[PDB]
Amino acid sequence: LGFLGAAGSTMGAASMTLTVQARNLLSHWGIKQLQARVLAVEHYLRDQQLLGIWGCSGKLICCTNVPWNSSWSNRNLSEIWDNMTWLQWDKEISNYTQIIYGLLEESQNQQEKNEQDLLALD
Amino acid sequence: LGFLGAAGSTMGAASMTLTVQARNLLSHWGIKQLQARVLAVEHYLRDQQLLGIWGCSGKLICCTNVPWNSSWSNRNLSEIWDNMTWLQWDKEISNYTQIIYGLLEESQNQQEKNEQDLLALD
Amino acid sequence: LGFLGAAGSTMGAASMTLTVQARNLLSHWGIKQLQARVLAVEHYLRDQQLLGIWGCSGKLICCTNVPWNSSWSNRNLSEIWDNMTWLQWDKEISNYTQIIYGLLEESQNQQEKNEQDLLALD
Amino acid sequence: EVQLVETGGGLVQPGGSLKLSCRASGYTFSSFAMSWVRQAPGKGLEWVSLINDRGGLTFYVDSVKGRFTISRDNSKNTLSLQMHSLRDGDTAVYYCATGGMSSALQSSKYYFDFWGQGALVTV
Amino acid sequence: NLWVTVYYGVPVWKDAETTLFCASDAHNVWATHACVPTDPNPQEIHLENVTEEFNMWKNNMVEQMHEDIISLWDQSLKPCVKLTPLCVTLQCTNYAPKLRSMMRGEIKNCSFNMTTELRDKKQKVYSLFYRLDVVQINNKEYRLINCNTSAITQACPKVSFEPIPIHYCAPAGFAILKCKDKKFNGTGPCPSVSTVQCTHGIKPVVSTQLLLNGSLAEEEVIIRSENITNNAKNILVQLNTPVQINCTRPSNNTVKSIRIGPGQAFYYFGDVLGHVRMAHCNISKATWNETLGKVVKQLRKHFGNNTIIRFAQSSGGDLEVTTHSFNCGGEFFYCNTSGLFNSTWISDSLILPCWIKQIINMWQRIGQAMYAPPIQGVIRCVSNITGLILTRDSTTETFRPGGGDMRDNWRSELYKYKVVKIEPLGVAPTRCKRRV
Amino acid sequence: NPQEIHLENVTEEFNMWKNNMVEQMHEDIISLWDQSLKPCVKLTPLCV
Amino acid sequence: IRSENITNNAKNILVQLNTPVQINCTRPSNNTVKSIRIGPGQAFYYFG
Ligand SMILES: *[C@@H]1O[C@H](CO)[C@@H](O[C@@H]2O[C@H](CO)[C@@H](O[C@@H]3O[C@H](CO)[C@@H](O)[C@H](O[C@H]4O[C@H](CO)[C@@H](O)[C@H](O)[C@@H]4O[C@H]4O[C@H](CO)[C@@H](O)[C@H](O)[C@@H]4O)[C@@H]3O)[C@H](O)[C@H]2NC(C)=O)[C@H](O)[C@H]1NC(C)=O
Ligand SMILES: *[C@@H]1O[C@H](CO)[C@@H](O[C@@H]2O[C@H](CO)[C@@H](O)[C@H](O)[C@H]2NC(C)=O)[C@H](O)[C@H]1NC(C)=O
Ligand SMILES: *[C@@H]1O[C@H](CO)[C@@H](O[C@@H]2O[C@H](CO)[C@@H](O)[C@H](O)[C@H]2NC(C)=O)[C@H](O)[C@H]1NC(C)=O
Ligand SMILES: *[C@@H]1O[C@H](CO)[C@@H](O[C@@H]2O[C@H](CO)[C@@H](O)[C@H](O)[C@H]2NC(C)=O)[C@H](O)[C@H]1NC(C)=O
Ligand SMILES: *[C@@H]1O[C@H](CO)[C@@H](O[C@@H]2O[C@H](CO)[C@@H](O)[C@H](O)[C@H]2NC(C)=O)[C@H](O)[C@H]1NC(C)=O
Ligand SMILES: *[C@@H]1O[C@H](CO)[C@@H](O[C@@H]2O[C@H](CO)[C@@H](O)[C@H](O)[C@H]2NC(C)=O)[C@H](O)[C@H]1NC(C)=O
Ligand SMILES: *[C@@H]1O[C@H](CO)[C@@H](O[C@@H]2O[C@H](CO)[C@@H](O)[C@H](O)[C@H]2NC(C)=O)[C@H](O)[C@H]1NC(C)=O
Ligand SMILES: *[C@@H]1O[C@H](CO)[C@@H](O[C@@H]2O[C@H](CO)[C@@H](O)[C@H](O)[C@H]2NC(C)=O)[C@H](O)[C@H]1NC(C)=O
Ligand SMILES: *[C@@H]1O[C@H](CO)[C@@H](O[C@@H]2O[C@H](CO)[C@@H](O)[C@H](O)[C@H]2NC(C)=O)[C@H](O)[C@H]1NC(C)=O
Ligand SMILES: *[C@@H]1O[C@H](CO)[C@@H](O[C@@H]2O[C@H](CO)[C@@H](O)[C@H](O)[C@H]2NC(C)=O)[C@H](O)[C@H]1NC(C)=O
Ligand SMILES: *[C@@H]1O[C@H](CO)[C@@H](O)[C@H](O)[C@H]1NC(C)=O
Ligand SMILES: *[C@@H]1O[C@H](CO)[C@@H](O)[C@H](O)[C@H]1NC(C)=O
Ligand SMILES: *[C@@H]1O[C@H](CO)[C@@H](O)[C@H](O)[C@H]1NC(C)=O
Ligand SMILES: *[C@@H]1O[C@H](CO)[C@@H](O)[C@H](O)[C@H]1NC(C)=O
Ligand SMILES: *[C@@H]1O[C@H](CO)[C@@H](O)[C@H](O)[C@H]1NC(C)=O
Ligand SMILES: *[C@@H]1O[C@H](CO)[C@@H](O)[C@H](O)[C@H]1NC(C)=O
Ligand SMILES: *[C@@H]1O[C@H](CO)[C@@H](O)[C@H](O)[C@H]1NC(C)=O
Ligand SMILES: *[C@@H]1O[C@H](CO)[C@@H](O)[C@H](O)[C@H]1NC(C)=O
Ligand SMILES: *[C@@H]1O[C@H](CO)[C@@H](O)[C@H](O)[C@H]1NC(C)=O
Ligand SMILES: *[C@@H]1O[C@H](CO)[C@@H](O)[C@H](O)[C@H]1NC(C)=O
Ligand SMILES: *[C@@H]1O[C@H](CO)[C@@H](O)[C@H](O)[C@H]1NC(C)=O
Ligand SMILES: *[C@@H]1O[C@H](CO)[C@@H](O)[C@H](O)[C@H]1NC(C)=O
Ligand SMILES: *[C@@H]1O[C@H](CO)[C@@H](O)[C@H](O)[C@H]1NC(C)=O
Ligand SMILES: *[C@@H]1O[C@H](CO)[C@@H](O)[C@H](O)[C@H]1NC(C)=O
Ligand SMILES: *[C@@H]1O[C@H](CO)[C@@H](O)[C@H](O)[C@H]1NC(C)=O
Ligand SMILES: *[C@@H]1O[C@H](CO)[C@@H](O)[C@H](O)[C@H]1NC(C)=O
Ligand SMILES: *[C@@H]1O[C@H](CO)[C@@H](O)[C@H](O)[C@H]1NC(C)=O
Ligand SMILES: *[C@@H]1O[C@H](CO)[C@@H](O)[C@H](O)[C@H]1NC(C)=O
Repeated sequence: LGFLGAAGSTMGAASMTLTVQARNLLSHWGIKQLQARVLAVEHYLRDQQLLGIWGCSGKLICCTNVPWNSSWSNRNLSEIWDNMTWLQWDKEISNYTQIIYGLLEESQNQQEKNEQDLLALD
Repeated sequence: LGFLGAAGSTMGAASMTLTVQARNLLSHWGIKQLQARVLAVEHYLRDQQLLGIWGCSGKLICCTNVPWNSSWSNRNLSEIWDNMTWLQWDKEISNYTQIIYGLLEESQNQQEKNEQDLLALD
Repeated sequence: LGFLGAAGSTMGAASMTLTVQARNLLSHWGIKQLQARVLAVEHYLRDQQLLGIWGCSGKLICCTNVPWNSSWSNRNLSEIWDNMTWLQWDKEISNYTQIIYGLLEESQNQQEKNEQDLLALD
Repeated sequence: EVQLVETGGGLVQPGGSLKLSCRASGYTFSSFAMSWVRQAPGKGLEWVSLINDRGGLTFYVDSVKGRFTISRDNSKNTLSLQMHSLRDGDTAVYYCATGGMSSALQSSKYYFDFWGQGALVTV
Repeated sequence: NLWVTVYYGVPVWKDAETTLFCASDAHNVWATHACVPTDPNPQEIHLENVTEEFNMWKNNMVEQMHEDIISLWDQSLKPCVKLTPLCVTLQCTNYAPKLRSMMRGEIKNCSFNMTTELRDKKQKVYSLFYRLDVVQINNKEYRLINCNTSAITQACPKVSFEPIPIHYCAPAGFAILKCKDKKFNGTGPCPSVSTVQCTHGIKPVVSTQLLLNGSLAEEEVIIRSENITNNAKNILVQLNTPVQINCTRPSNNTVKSIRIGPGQAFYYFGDVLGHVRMAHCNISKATWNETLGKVVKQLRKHFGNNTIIRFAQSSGGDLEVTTHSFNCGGEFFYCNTSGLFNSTWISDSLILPCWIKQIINMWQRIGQAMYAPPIQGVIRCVSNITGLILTRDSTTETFRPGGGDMRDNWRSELYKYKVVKIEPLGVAPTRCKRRV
Repeated sequence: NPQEIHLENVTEEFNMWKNNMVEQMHEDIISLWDQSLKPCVKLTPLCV
Repeated sequence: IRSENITNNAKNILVQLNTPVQINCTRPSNNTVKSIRIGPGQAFYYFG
């Protein structure tokens, strides 16, 4: 395949190319070229910070404790993974992204506190 | 609350707003503005590198194996967490920061080596 | 020792100074100085991204499931760790670096998928 | 010449305690893992405890797990064993030995290369 | 049964060409604040068992220093007065016709119809020029020499040219390796290598023929070249002892100032308060002879063991490539070194006459010129000859002074340093496996 | 949008005479002014 | 044939051909060029 080769593939199939996409995020006139590189770095770091905040700091794929709400475009399970591409999915739930992210942050802080308490039990 | 809303709160109470603060670290004339952004990125990375070095790479809160020395401003336990703010605490132990950081780095390298040996036991 | 003090030491001995080296990666005319800092940041991030991709996101030392091939400059085990420096080792296997990296990426994606399946077993 | 020389030992009442030690030379002390092996009077050999070369990892046979401490001082080239809450069943010769686990960079052995002569402990 | 493990923070590096930053200490042409005030603290880590090769002839630090100096110089002149109005037909006679010394005919008394600060007015100006600043057009009519190629910029006559040392420093992720060996000839391994963050301070001294105020060799004269068997390449000779040189312009001059525009004025040589003398440099004769004896002895180590070494004066070209040159006190001197290279070596002061110029064309930059204001009073210079630049043409080989290409003056200080990129990631076999 | 977060129990000292924001504003204004004039006509001929 | 708005006569039309049309242009006059110095390092060129 190669970079974005999986863009037209189903969401399930495309889950096998996450490595490929991840590597291509990093790999006066001149000042505007320099500005663009700096902004690209800041963007990269923001995505990494969210993964860190959500408790998914070193994974391309991870699980969380936030249940999927049926209100968030319930489109079955197999229909999403086998008969839809990621480009379509990103529109199906575009109005829920901020809700989901907020939930992911909250159901991390709750976990860190529980872990901290357990480490204090002699 | 919001960004720095917890600054006047006790250290204990303020531990619940770490997420808020973390997100606001990332979120010729023009060249000095560009320079400032680059330096902010380097600062951010230095803090992340220390967390990585200390074995606390993806957590807002983590525990270590370094004991607290009573010489490091022993101010009880409940007094620190309930009747002090983080701004005050940062002055109470400002002369011990480098000592603590050095200890945190050493009591990581010792742990990585022990883990490495255990993974070689058939 | 200090920065690069271990460069002439054996590979084994030098494994104890990884912390030292890691910290020194971060710690019109003016525009070229700014460019150099930006590029240094991008380089740093590329190394961190690989460690993330390989499943070794927060460690200076980690293990993988890729076996060492004898074709990759088989030089025994104790000879490499006790009678060779890292500078020499980097030449002994310079033509296998890309092969090894590719294997390390593949034998991660396989692991993430297995972990994902296990988390779905009620 | 590699030598492991044990000291300490003696007769102790059940419920008491004692400490053994072993001095060693002829090799870099810090390069080898060490262990204590028990020779009961008529049993010959039982493994008791293993310590790695940096003195950070210890392993015990279950029967002494809550009672014995294995420790090292690499500046003194000394191995030691503290035995608490002694039982009559612990009567044995206790041997200082080099071997067992290794550094993971250096051909792990899983066998003992050198033995001292052992301290005699009676309980 | 071994597994691949990954180590980050591995103490290895690869050669690299990057941008170094300039660090500083201390008006003055080098006080730009682009070069960051620092702590000179020479922290150094010895690499006890590391040997690595160096190649001073391929050192990009030299190329960077060359460009940084030229760029700096040009920026300092940028905002200063352009003496466009001086490139006008000039009428001249000799300053002191009644002189029988070496300076007769050297200083000319010229007049101009000069621009005043108001657009409709002119003024008559009398000023002194050196012979080397003017040519005849054909009292006689003259033009300034810059009129063939460029406007002359007034050299910001508040700003000193004292060569304040600077340090080059590696950015994070990079390191500078210092050779630290002895008798290092510029290429090959340096078993004494150590790591530093910054170089020693290097004074940006600009000169021809001889190298001034640089570093001395630790033990013996060291002769370095890119290709010693190629007569098309020059030779850098580093002395292990200084030769003291005393230069002067023993003429008490007075400087005048004329407004030539709305906020512009130029400075010029007004008069001489006494009697005219030629500028010159004093070298101890015996010291120079010992110095050459050391150089010859060392040339013989690899070239001419049993042959003849002959020193000779430069072959020809304009002064910038035939004479010794330096700036001192802010003045520009050109000295005849033929008295230093007049001997054949076969298996009590010395005096060099000097000329000065007001119109200067540095670094062979054609299309630019600088006007050095004259300096009031008398100039006395004391300096250390620390090296030579020589070129060479049976049984006899002839050596002549070289110069012109300023990069040679920086290789002599930067030959000790190499820049490498830290590449702190690698793999090796171990016996450890993931639990997975 | 003047988003503002009140710090309910925080007291901190200020010193307006050592405020580098003032120094920056001073330089930004002068620099701006000078850049705006930069491309405009030079009345050299009027100094007659 | 491409346009932003084909029904709007205020917009133009870009026509991309599927075959080149060869065009041969020339200035069939053998000219000689002269050069005059007009300043300290400046010269201009002109049709001689
Ligand atoms: C090799 O190294 C040696 C050793 O450092 C260098 O020799 C030194 O060179 C400096 C500069 O030429 C010289 O310092 C001058 O000494 C004079 C002695 O009286 C001083 O009078 C002079 O001060 C004037 O210039 C300063 C420049 O910033 C002014 O700040 C100062 O106020 C003085 O300026 C007044 O006078 C001038 C005169 O016309 C006038 O124009 C000004 O407006 C003002 O009125 C310097 O201090 C050292 O003394 C030299 N050292 C020795 C031992 O002689 C040598 O030059 C180096 N080699 C090379 C090639 O550079
Ligand atoms: C799924 O999303 C819906 C829509 O926001 C949530 O329903 C709301 O829950 C709040 C909780 O107090 C109620 O006040 C709203 O009135 C509810 N909205 C509707 C339309 O009923 C629902 O709770 C979410 N479910 C999960 C599992 O998160
Ligand atoms: C707490 O800090 C104190 C002060 O540094 C430590 O005490 C020092 O320990 C060193 C160890 O050799 C002694 O040499 C010093 O003389 C001690 N200082 C004093 C004032 O006694 C103390 O060990 C630290 N405790 C812990 C648990 O780290
Ligand atoms: C070690 O590297 C060698 C060399 O690439 C591998 O051998 C090749 O394996 C492929 C697999 O199909 C064969 O097609 C090649 O012909 C083999 N090359 C040779 C020279 O035989 C070997 O398999 C690798 N071993 C491990 C454990 O990865
Ligand atoms: C110095 O450069 C010369 C280049 O002229 C190299 O050797 C030359 O090789 C050509 C090949 O035909 C010969 O004709 C020349 O006569 C050679 N010249 C000399 C001076 O030998 C020479 O090897 C280089 N020297 C070093 C030390 O690298
Ligand atoms: C350059 O020549 C001029 C012209 O002779 C000198 O100026 C004259 O100096 C005498 C001295 O008494 C005056 O009487 C004349 O009136 C001056 N002439 C003019 C036109 O002013 C001038 O001094 C010479 N320059 C120098 C530096 O000596
Ligand atoms: C350069 O000038 C210096 C003076 O600034 C000369 O130094 C003096 O040399 C005499 C020779 O006997 C000594 O007695 C003096 O004590 C020296 N003075 C100082 C201050 O050291 C120096 O010799 C001159 N150099 C040359 C080449 O003539
Ligand atoms: C340095 O001074 C010497 C000595 O006067 C100059 O060499 C002389 O140049 C004249 C010019 O016609 C010759 O006739 C002499 O025979 C030369 N003398 C010798 C010994 O060769 C020399 O050219 C001067 N150097 C410079 C760069 O001007
Ligand atoms: C092209 O632009 C014209 C704008 O003039 C769009 O249609 C116009 O809509 C106004 C509405 O009152 C009518 O009065 C005009 O007569 C319309 N003009 C035309 C040319 O129809 C028109 O729809 C745009 N066309 C396209 C293809 O987008
Ligand atoms: C432009 O007109 C001038 C003026 O007549 C031409 O120059 C003359 O050319 C004739 C040719 O024999 C000369 O004899 C004259 O002396 C020239 N006049 C001057 C003032 O020099 C000129 O050649 C014309 N330009 C071109 C390109 O033909
Ligand atoms: C494109 O659609 C066809 C329809 O059958 C399917 O076979 C093919 O695999 C699809 N391609 C990708 C990249 O999914
Ligand atoms: C929706 O989920 C149900 C669950 O069994 C499944 O039977 C049905 O076919 C799914 N619909 C689609 C479109 O896949
Ligand atoms: C988001 O809200 C807009 C508002 O009209 C709506 O049209 C759009 O379909 C919504 N998207 C989703 C994913 O529901
Ligand atoms: C400020 O102090 C008062 C004193 O009672 C306390 O009640 C209040 O919660 C404090 N506010 C914060 C933000 O801690
Ligand atoms: C200090 O710690 C002791 C431990 O019990 C506690 O009783 C005491 O009240 C604490 N002091 C303060 C000021 O909280
Ligand atoms: C740090 O040292 C200074 C030295 O006087 C002292 O005043 C200050 O209180 C110290 N800070 C702490 C936290 O002890
Ligand atoms: C350098 O080699 C000698 C040879 O015995 C060795 O003892 C020394 O430790 C080595 N140094 C380093 C830094 O390894
Ligand atoms: C190579 O490995 C074997 C395995 O036992 C070992 O005996 C031999 O000495 C090793 N060779 C070297 C050079 O260390
Ligand atoms: C890499 O390939 C080149 C090709 O000639 C070879 O010379 C070099 O030794 C190889 N390096 C290794 C580590 O085998
Ligand atoms: C100034 O211009 C006048 C005009 O006739 C001329 O005679 C005079 O010689 C000029 N003077 C100088 C110094 O050029
Ligand atoms: C211009 O260059 C020629 C080349 O010899 C020289 O003779 C002439 O005097 C130069 N003119 C000036 C102003 O120096
Ligand atoms: C410098 O020393 C090396 C050592 O082999 C030698 O090859 C080289 O030619 C020497 N350079 C000169 C200029 O003699
Ligand atoms: C310089 O050295 C040569 C070597 O033979 C000697 O003949 C000559 O007289 C020396 N000159 C001086 C000034 O000592
Ligand atoms: C070079 O000259 C020295 C002078 O003592 C001599 O010892 C050496 O043997 C000479 N070398 C050759 C090759 O003649
Ligand atoms: C070299 O010295 C001799 C001695 O008389 C002198 O005649 C000759 O001109 C000198 N050459 C130079 C270049 O000074
Ligand atoms: C130059 O002449 C002036 C006249 O007063 C005198 O004061 C000054 O000291 C003289 N300077 C020198 C260096 O002789
Ligand atoms: C010349 O070298 C001597 C040797 O110590 C030194 O003291 C003196 O300052 C040097 N002069 C210059 C200008 O560097
Ligand atoms: C281009 O094709 C689209 C397809 O619907 C059509 O709507 C559009 O008007 C066309 N553009 C032109 C300039 O005809």
